[PDB]
Amino acid sequence: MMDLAYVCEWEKWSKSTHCPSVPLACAWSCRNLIAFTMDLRSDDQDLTRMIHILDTEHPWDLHSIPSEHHEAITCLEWDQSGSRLLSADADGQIKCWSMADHLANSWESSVGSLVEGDPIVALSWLHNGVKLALHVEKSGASSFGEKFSRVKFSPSLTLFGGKPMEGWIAVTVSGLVTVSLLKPSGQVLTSTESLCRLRGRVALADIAFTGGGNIVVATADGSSASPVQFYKVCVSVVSEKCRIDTEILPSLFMRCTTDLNRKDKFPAITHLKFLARDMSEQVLLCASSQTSSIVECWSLRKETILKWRILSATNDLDRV
Amino acid sequence: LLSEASVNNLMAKRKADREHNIQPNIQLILRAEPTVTNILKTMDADHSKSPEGLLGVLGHMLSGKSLDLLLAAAAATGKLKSFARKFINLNEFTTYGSEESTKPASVRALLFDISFLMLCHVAQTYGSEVILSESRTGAEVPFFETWMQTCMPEEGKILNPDHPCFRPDSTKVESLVALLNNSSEMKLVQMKWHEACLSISAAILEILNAWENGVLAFESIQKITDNIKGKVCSLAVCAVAWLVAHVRMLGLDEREKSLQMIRQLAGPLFSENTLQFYNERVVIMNSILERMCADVLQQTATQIKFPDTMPYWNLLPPKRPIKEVLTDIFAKVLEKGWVDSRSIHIFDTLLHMGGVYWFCNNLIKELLKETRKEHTLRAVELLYSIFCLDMQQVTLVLLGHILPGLLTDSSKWHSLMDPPGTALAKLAVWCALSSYSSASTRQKKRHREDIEDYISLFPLD
Repeated sequence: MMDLAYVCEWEKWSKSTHCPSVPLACAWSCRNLIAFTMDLRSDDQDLTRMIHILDTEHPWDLHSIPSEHHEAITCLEWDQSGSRLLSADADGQIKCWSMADHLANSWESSVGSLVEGDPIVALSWLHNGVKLALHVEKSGASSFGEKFSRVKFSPSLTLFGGKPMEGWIAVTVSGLVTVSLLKPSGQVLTSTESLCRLRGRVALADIAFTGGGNIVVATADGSSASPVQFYKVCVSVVSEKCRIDTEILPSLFMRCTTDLNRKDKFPAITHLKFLARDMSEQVLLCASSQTSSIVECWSLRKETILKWRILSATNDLDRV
Repeated sequence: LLSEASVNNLMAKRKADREHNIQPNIQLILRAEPTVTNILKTMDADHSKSPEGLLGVLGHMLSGKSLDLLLAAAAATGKLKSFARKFINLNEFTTYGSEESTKPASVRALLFDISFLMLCHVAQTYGSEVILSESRTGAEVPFFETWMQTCMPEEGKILNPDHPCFRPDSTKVESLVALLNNSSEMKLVQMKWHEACLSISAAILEILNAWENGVLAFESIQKITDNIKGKVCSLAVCAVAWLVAHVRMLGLDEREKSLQMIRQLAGPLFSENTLQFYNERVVIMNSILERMCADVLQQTATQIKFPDTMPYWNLLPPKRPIKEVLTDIFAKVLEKGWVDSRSIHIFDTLLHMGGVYWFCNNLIKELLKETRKEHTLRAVELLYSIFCLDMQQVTLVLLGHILPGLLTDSSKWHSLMDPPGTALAKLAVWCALSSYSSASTRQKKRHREDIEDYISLFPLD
């Protein structure tokens, strides 16, 4: 059953106008910490680039962060824990927000990274390899070991023991990718390399792990005439830097255009993502026109060795 | 336009100044153009539908750069559109075919071949829109215009060969892949060129399937690929074309095996099957196959050595960011005092692929280095033409987000001073009036797909 909790609203703060509006994204911690933003355009630019943190018991004493940026934040994500943040935006300008002195209204970020002349189309963290399984069938099991047991996904690139490394990767809007990994020490190792020979516009993308510390990425140019290429990340730190090998996966084309009835409907791609993070065998792909939207799920089940296949669709949709 | 009275004293002074077997192209164009006009007139009637006089004429008029002599004249006079228009219907006539014996049908085959060779360089040099009429009535569509939109992979455009037009049938391509195995064709008296050309695209898919299967003799395949280049090499070009299309979605590790056929398709020439005028036909189709397969040869690092006519193609660095190589050409052109036609194609793929809101942002900050009015005014005058390349868009993006972005903060108008503010104000008023009054095919291509909510950007208060 659905309930509405509350709406907490500032006085003389709403009705943003006289500005091209932007779609917004939101983030949440491992703890009960919502990180959100809003586009305002009220005699300053940082109101669009503003960070609001709301503790879950007192929605009034909000923690305010003036994240100064040259381009507005597009994607907002937390850490897997409640210790690190990311405010994705075009042309780098990404930091690492750590918690300050165990308060409720204090943050800092003295480190980060930046890329010049290249906006970013996808980004993700590294992996930890820790996961359990929930069994609602075992309600009467009367033991925490039965209801909660580890599935033991493979941790990504365990060096100096079983500890997986800490870091993040990103795919830029052009034919270029970047990786930044934090050392066990205070240093950070950053690498950047062209993803293939083809450098081009990428409207949408997504990044997902596989078992063994490798990462499968997706592509979407948006020209509605190109194949949807897929690439693999081969992590290899050759004694000073992480040299990454790239190769092309068996790709897919798009449906609802070979039927020849209507093919220039829904003319630009609007959504391309994996179902869930850390797994790349199930793709949401949605094209939205000025009236409605059409959504498809593609599955990488083996019959080509890596072939995508349709799952389901509802009756009707509006613009998502 | 000029009287001969002022001609004579100018002749005297010109002889005075000049007093202080290499035939130039001046007179060559000068008596080429009557030949261009009368050939353009007589191809309407096809030499009164008598191909022997046409064959003799094309035999005599096949010296060095003979097709270029008419192409340059027709593009210069603007009558290349009629040149493409009329040979479309000539191809409509010659693809179907009538009842003939072996030699008139060979002449009909060469009518299909030569006019194909007379127009592919137009597609690969003067663009694609000069061929297409864009208006054909009824279902009696030309074969060459359906071929026009589906055959050639360009440098900026790749085919999407999953279309049902790419796969018309599957029973006919069995006969295509079976009859190639036997012997020479000896069948072109009535063979329906249009029906064979589209079935070749899947016959070669069957060929590559049998090649990767390995259950066929490879020397038989050598006999096959030397048979298709014997009399009519147009079918060899059709065999190359969809192989080039099928290269693209294959990975780079999966591409070089099919090229063993491709290197066999257009390698050394094949003798003892010359109908007539065969050595030059291979040379003129080599330039077609060079540019048509260029986007594969840049990816697949292989050699086919078809035999320059390669004026403007891919001198860019492969991995360097395009900011610094974009910026530095402008200063060199300014210091030249004139703009180079070499740099026109250099900037073209740049302004194609990056995105114009980025390009304006790069140049606007570089506008703020000047203190000399003439020195910035040269750059503004050059940027007037550079913006006139897409004037319809820079008249809406300069006034749309740039001018609000030139005034929103306080200190940002400290750059708006006596040289650059006046120069930019003149630059805007040159473009505004011209947009009130209201230059490439690529601009027509990139303006098709995009839609934008202008009210969401600007609600008009």
